[PDB]
Amino acid sequence: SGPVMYPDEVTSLWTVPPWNSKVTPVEKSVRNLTLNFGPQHPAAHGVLRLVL
Amino acid sequence: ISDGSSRPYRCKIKAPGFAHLAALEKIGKQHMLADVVAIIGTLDVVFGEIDR
Amino acid sequence: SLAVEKLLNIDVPLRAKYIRTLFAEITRILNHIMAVGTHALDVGALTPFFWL
Amino acid sequence: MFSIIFIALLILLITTIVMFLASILSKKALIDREKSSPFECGFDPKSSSRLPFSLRFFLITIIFLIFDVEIALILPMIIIMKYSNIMIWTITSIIFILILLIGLYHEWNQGMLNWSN
Amino acid sequence: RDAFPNATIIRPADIYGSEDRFLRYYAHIWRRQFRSMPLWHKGEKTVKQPVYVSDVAQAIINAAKDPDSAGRIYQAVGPKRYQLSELVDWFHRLMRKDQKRWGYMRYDMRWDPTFLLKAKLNSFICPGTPIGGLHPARIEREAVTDKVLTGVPTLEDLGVTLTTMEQQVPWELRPYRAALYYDAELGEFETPSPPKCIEARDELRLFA
Amino acid sequence: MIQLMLYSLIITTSIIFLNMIHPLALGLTLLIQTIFVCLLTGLMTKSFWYSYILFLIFLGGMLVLFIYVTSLASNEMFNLSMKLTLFSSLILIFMLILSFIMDKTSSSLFLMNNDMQSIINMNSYFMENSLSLNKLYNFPTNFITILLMNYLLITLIVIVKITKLFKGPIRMMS
Amino acid sequence: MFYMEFILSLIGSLLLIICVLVSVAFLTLLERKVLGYIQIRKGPNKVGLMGIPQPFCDAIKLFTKEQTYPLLSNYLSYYISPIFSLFLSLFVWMCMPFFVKLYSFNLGGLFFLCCTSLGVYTVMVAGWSSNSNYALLGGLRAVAQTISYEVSLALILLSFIFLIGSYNMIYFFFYQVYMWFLIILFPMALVWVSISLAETNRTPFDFAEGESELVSGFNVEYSSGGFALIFMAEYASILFMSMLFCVIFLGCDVFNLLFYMKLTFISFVFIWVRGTLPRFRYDKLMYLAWKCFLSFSLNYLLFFIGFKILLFSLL
Ligand SMILES: COC1=C(OC)C(=O)C(C/C=C(\C)CC/C=C(\C)CC/C=C(\C)CC/C=C(\C)CC/C=C(/C)CC/C=C(\C)CC/C=C(\C)CC/C=C(\C)CC/C=C(\C)CCC=C(C)C)=C(C)C1=O
Ligand SMILES: CCCCCCCCCCCCCCCCCC(=O)OC[C@H](COP(=O)(O)OCCN)OC(=O)CCCCCCCCCCCCCCCCC
Ligand SMILES: CCCCCCCCCC(=O)OC[C@H](COP(=O)(O)OCCC(C)C)OC(=O)CCCCCCC
Ligand SMILES: CCCCCCCCCCCC
Ligand SMILES: CCCCCCCCCCCC
Repeated sequence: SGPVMYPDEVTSLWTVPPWNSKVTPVEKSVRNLTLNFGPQHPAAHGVLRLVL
Repeated sequence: ISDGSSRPYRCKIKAPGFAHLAALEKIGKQHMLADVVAIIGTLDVVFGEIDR
Repeated sequence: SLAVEKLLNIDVPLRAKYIRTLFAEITRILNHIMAVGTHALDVGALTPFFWL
Repeated sequence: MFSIIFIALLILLITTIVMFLASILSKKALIDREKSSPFECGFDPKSSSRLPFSLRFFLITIIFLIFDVEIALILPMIIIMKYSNIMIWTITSIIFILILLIGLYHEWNQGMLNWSN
Repeated sequence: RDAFPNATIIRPADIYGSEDRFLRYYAHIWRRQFRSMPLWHKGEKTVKQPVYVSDVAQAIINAAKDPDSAGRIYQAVGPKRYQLSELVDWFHRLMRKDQKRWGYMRYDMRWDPTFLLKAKLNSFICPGTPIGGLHPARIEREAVTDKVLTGVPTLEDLGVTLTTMEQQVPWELRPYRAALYYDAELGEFETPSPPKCIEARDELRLFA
Repeated sequence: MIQLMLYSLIITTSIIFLNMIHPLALGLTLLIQTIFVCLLTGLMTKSFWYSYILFLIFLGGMLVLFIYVTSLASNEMFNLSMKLTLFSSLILIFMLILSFIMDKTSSSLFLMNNDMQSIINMNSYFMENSLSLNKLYNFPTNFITILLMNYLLITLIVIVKITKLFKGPIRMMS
Repeated sequence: MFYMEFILSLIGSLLLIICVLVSVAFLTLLERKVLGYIQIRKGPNKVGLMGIPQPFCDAIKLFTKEQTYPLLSNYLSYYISPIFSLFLSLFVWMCMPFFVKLYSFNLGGLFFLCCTSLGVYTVMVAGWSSNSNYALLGGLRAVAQTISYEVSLALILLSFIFLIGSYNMIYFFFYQVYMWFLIILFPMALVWVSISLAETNRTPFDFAEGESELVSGFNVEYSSGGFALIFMAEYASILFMSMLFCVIFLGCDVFNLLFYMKLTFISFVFIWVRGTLPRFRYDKLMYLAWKCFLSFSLNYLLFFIGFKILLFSLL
């Protein structure tokens, strides 16, 4: 029932692989790029700061 | 609104572009950056009346 | 002026009404030319900006 | 090709002399703390531009690489028409362009030429 | 002092600030040679007491407002004394230019005949200010040791407080930091240790 | 003389390429490597076709690889080392000296150029890339070209299958 | 090889480089004058006599203003990229078909494609090394632009080559002795004009240097010489594709002044498209150069394959 037949010192800290062969990837948090259309931008009409 | 004196007690200016820039968050979402630039123009919004 | 005239319960004459209407639509053309030129610069058309 | 090497080195030399002459004759003012900062439309950046960038056209780039090495096999047959069997040349050329049209129209049908989104 | 009989003479040491010559001289490319730092006697035998520029300016303000400061000489030094090797090592620790990653090393300038010829060429071929403030007068200005005279009042007599380098120079060497392109996290770069300050007995043991 | 110079430059850029941790240093090093390799390959053939083809190939490939640099390992520190600069400079000046003091007839390539071929060769008087590229479209090996068209179509099908476009864009920590 | 050749090749190449650089300056003057006259307003008129030394005003100022030493940038890669941009934009001009033997470019189309691919490499290196978000966005827009137009530019070139039978552009002169190729290749006169604006990063495809979508594109951190060499590199690319429109579609003769009048006219067309049409999105550029231009190029390549087999049997 171990990960291997004969657990060594390094090997015995492992866990059993899942009986289902499929391991779904986890959903990790993503930090997107913070770009501001600041005031100097001509599309921002002079005094608008869009923190996109 | 006036208290009967020579000066107005309080004058509030309803910006036409205030609600447009408020709904910019939903209108401009899931679009391109160039699509955001055109949308900002489509709402007409000089920020003197918005900022008051 | 309509706010202060509604508070003062006074009425404007017909000539002042037509002057206000005429210059309000002249003012409308000016805002739209501003909107068309601003949207043309934001989209990329350099020419109708100057042409209007 | 040996002359092209020498004239490419001369153009590189002339452009480096032009850039060094632009640097020497430039106005030498003292460097301010916030002069050197990245622009970011007049405000603080909140993030470096070395932050990872999202790629929505990865399939289009690899299809571009595949189509470019497909370009590398079309360029011979300008010369090969006058010196080969006409039947074999036409079977290869029309079959090449029709296979490219099948592949491009099939990926247009699947919508794989649209950006991921 | 002969011509104007009551003049508030202020004697400053090397002055550190923004747009200065002291930090900008060490931070410049033309002073170092192939990512190595040449210093006189490896910086060990030169002891300096630098002063911050707003301290000197506020001393000038307090000397202008006080009429009792006329006809006096005021020493303008910082609160603590350092030697030049510890100062340069602390500057390159603040600049994220360590021994291993950047290749910064300190060697004696007296065995280097290239650097003096480079300084003379930089003073000769420049029509205006030399590049990086590199000239033999700057070499003699950094070579001399900052010595105060007893009985001559310091800036504490003028009522101004003194700014330690540990309050300003970590901010002041922020644009001169190496590898500013790297989007570092909080624990990526360790805050360097403050430099050691030389005492009186260590200074008399060093100068003996 | 130019061939030995290209030998020395390729050796020095290969030493530089073996020592660079950062992907953009590898990209610029293999840019100058494919420039020098394209010139050297040209020296061997009568015509200059395959150098041009290899340059379009290796500029169409790393154009994509920079987008993957900016999407994955965009933030990584450059580390200049004085030892590598001194080693590359000393080896480069040593090989230019060794190439200058060398007999260039012995070090030249034995592969025949367009002018190294004799006058009696009537096949040399044709258009310069005709008989070299002929067998792509001739009868014995057109079927290999057919196999390459089908192989590129199967390659594109594989790329579409294992890059699922509907799973979203790719970045670090997606 | 005779010694005098090398000397005259060097002299002609250097004279060509100098004349292309001064023609870049007067091309900026031509764009600033007719592009004003695209609208109602005038061009530069006050400075000098009638605005003729105005590029000299623009060149004296940019060679004297303070060089930017940016903070977060890689300066050792930021300083070198406009030099290489101008180097390839002047190095591509050695491909010009001279009736004298300037250079015996038997593979001029492949040389043009190599320098075309390398110029956008200098653009995308200059975009990354500025360490600004708008500069990286302009650089990635330039990479998406060249990935859009590269295979379309190659296949369209092959169709013209088929009408020639060789890769030497002086053979364009012998096949255009009776008429120009604008009669046959009018849909790719439109398509090659579309590609040549995407090659030179010009309006309607101006995503690498955007003034409204981005702030100056990848030129946001470049000033006083870096911007100057980037700008001359772009305008020398404009002059080169105006020349290539005159070579392929019009008469390839170079001993007539009508050729250079036509080159000035195609440069005026390059200014004229910028002053009329709005900019695209590069989403629509990628959907255009992959589904319309590439399909039309493959289809009309099939048409030219069949026409060249039909013509070869008749000869
Ligand atoms: C409604 O809400 C809004 C607001 O609120 C009210 C706002 O406020 C705003 C903000 C708006 C404003 C404040 C004003 C509105 C803005 C505009 C109207 C801008 C739009 C107009 C333009 C962009 C101009 C039109 C474009 C033109 C004319 C194109 C050309 C422009 C240039 C800049 C090109 C000039 C650059 C040059 C020439 C570079 C110089 C380089 C050279 C000359 C190099 C050449 C060298 C040579 C010739 C010689 C060299 C030779 C050499 C080296 C070798 C010689 C050697 C020898 C030996 C001889 C907005 C948008 C808004 O919506
Ligand atoms: C295909 C890919 C190929 C890739 C490989 C290409 C390799 C090319 C060769 C590379 C050589 C690199 C040498 C680098 C030396 C300078 C290093 C450096 O970084 O210098 C910094 C200096 C100022 O920059 P700094 O203050 O550090 O600001 C950055 C802060 N973030 O920066 C500067 O001062 C800017 C540089 C100025 C240089 C001036 C040189 C002196 C003048 C020379 C003579 C000019 C003569 C002109 C007139 C001639 C007339 C005939
Ligand atoms: C700094 C180099 C920038 C990159 C240049 C790329 C050129 C095209 C690629 C190539 O291999 O072209 C083969 C061509 C082969 O020449 P061609 O076949 O074009 O012409 C024959 C040549 C005298 C008949 C026309 O060579 C070059 O373009 C020379 C490049 C010189 C590089 C100098 C620096 C090392
Ligand atoms: C590029 C080589 C620069 C060498 C600079 C001097 C190094 C001296 C080392 C003395 C022993 C630590
Ligand atoms: C440009 C080279 C400078 C070298 C400086 C270090 C010299 C070390 C050896 C000194 C022997 C007296």
